[PDB]
Amino acid sequence: KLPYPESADVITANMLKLTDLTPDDRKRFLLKNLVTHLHQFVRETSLTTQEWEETIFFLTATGQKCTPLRQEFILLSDVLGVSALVDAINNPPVHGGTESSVLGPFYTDDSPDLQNGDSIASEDKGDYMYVEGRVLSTDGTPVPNATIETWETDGHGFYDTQYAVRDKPDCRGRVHADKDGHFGYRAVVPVAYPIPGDGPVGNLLLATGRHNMRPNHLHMMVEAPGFRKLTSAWYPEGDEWLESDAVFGVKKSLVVGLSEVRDEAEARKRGFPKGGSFKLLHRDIILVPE
Amino acid sequence: KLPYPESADVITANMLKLTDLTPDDRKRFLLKNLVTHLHQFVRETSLTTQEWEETIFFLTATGQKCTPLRQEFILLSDVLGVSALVDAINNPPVHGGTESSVLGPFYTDDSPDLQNGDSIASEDKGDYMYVEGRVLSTDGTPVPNATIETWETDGHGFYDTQYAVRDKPDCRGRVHADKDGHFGYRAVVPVAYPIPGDGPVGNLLLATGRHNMRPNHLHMMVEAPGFRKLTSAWYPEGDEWLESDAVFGVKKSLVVGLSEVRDEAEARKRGFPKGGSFKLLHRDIILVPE
Ligand SMILES: CCCCCCCCCCCCCCCCCCCC(=O)O[C@H](COC(=O)CCCCCCCCCCCCCC)COP(=O)(O)OCCN
Ligand SMILES: CCCCCCCCCCCCCCCCCCCC(=O)O[C@H](COC(=O)CCCCCCCCCCCCCC)COP(=O)(O)OCCN
Ligand SMILES: [Fe+3]
Ligand SMILES: [Fe+3]
Repeated sequence: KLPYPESADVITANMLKLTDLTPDDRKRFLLKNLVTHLHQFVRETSLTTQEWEETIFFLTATGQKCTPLRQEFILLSDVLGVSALVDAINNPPVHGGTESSVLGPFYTDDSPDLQNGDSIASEDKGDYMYVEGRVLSTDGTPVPNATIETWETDGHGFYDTQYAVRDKPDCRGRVHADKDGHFGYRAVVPVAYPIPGDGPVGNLLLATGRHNMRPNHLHMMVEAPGFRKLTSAWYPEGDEWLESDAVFGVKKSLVVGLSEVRDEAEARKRGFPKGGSFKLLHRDIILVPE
Repeated sequence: KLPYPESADVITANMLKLTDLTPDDRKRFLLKNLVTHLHQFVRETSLTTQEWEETIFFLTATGQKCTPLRQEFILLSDVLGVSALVDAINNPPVHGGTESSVLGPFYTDDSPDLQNGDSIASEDKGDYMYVEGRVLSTDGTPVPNATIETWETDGHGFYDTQYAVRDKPDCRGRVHADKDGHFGYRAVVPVAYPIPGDGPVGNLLLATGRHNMRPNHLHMMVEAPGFRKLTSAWYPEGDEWLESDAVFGVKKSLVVGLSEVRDEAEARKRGFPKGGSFKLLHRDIILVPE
């Protein structure tokens, strides 16, 4: 069969020939493209032995930084624009549906199940925010059996997993919308968010002259039987980082207003225990039938 | 700063513009080439959300499989031909030295320091082999203060790094050559080597219809003051896998003969405890001046 891999040209030709053995058509195509690009990158850059070693070390450290609650490989994808590119290709603003946005590294399915009026945030975790809307079809009809996975930074600038003690989740939950599609829950106003700088991605951003900021945002991931899954986020207006999100997640249609309500009776009705005032985020979620 | 990342074209243009912030000129060039290739790969393949997820999972698992005894990221580089391509670019044969070959995943930082006539292998680790030669410059000058880091599979087809109990290293050592460049040590005859399939790389080889075999080989990593470090391997002739090395390491100039020697006096002189026959591998190492 194949000649000894004596030269760069032969190494590439041999590896490309071996792609033929991949049985699955799609995986074969992906592998052909991967080899082509990997080999071109190495040849075009004349990657040094030391640069290769450093790359091995970085990728290893990236994987080793990952836990069930912090995905450093997602974060790497995010800061290099891969995550946003995949999102744009896969979820084109195609029907009248709420637009898609990046997941990011801090999603977990270890979040509490909640009914409407419950809170995703413990007390003393930031300025009160109430989030509400209806889950609707593009035809305007209510969507039953919808669940909203939602998560955010606390008002102090940290996701729950970035603290040393996590005895329970915080500033996240799985909210079950009602039969008429209505959802409503307590939360806190999210703050401009500095991406964690204590792993390989932080080092990459420093070495490449990048800031590490995301604008304020609230993740919204919605599923319902009969509808396409939406992964998205709302971005409160007026944040100085909206036009320079480090992970390219902001879209104009996902920028939202917050309205302040200073009515102690209303705050208590909504379940806020320390009363006073809250900011209101009212926005429907529009899903596309499957 | 930049327009909202609303489309795939804008995402890529924004990321490429941000590469300009990288201060180091070489790192800037590498990042720009990396972004270009990553983005092109995603667009050319229309990579799906699920395929992205699966890739994140694979890369994470690969990093988490890595230890001081097993470099799964090196193995991944190896099976995709990247390692061999880097080897060829960085040690072009025109310089006149011994050719490079793949490091592989089983180099360790704990090999014993040894002197000429010592063994890298405990008893009952395979058939006896003696390795010898002289370290020379391309210009002919003998090289003082050279060390030969050498490692190989045991005669059952496993590196010490694969053992559940590894109280000491085995079938590896750092042999200090003499002032005149001469080295000599006892070893075992290397056997055809099956790459362990219990990590991500094994799954990748299965999914892509590949075998997991390397021909018999003895790693040789030679360092000396005033010379370029050589990372190479000798490949005994006659092995059925030489023509289909899974990691593209074999080069005709690195294929060696082994002499069968039945000479009891010589066997004892060379330090073989049981005497009897041994295979002799005699090959000089030619290093390139800095
Ligand atoms: C098939 C499509 C593409 C194929 C062709 C391209 C692939 C080649 C693979 C990468 C090869 C070299 C990468 C170029 C490095 C440029 C980085 C310049 C800045 C710099 O040196 O930063 C340091 C090293 O970072 C680094 O070494 C960062 C490495 C980044 C690799 C990212 C690979 C893509 C993965 C992203 C996720 C995508 C998954 C879904 C596709 C930061 O570190 P330090 O030196 O300060 O500290 C020590 C480690 N902690
Ligand atoms: C440095 C760049 C880092 C990111 C890569 C840039 C481009 C992104 C590529 C994404 C798409 C992958 C393209 C090929 C398709 C996969 C191969 C087909 C076979 C297949 O699906 O294999 C499964 C998944 O493998 C896989 O998912 C294999 C992914 C391999 C990508 C590695 C690229 C880096 C090469 C290493 C070089 C080191 C740095 C030096 C420059 C085997 O797995 P399974 O399905 O059994 O279960 C795995 C969980 N364990
Ligand atoms: Fe977030
Ligand atoms: Fe080996």
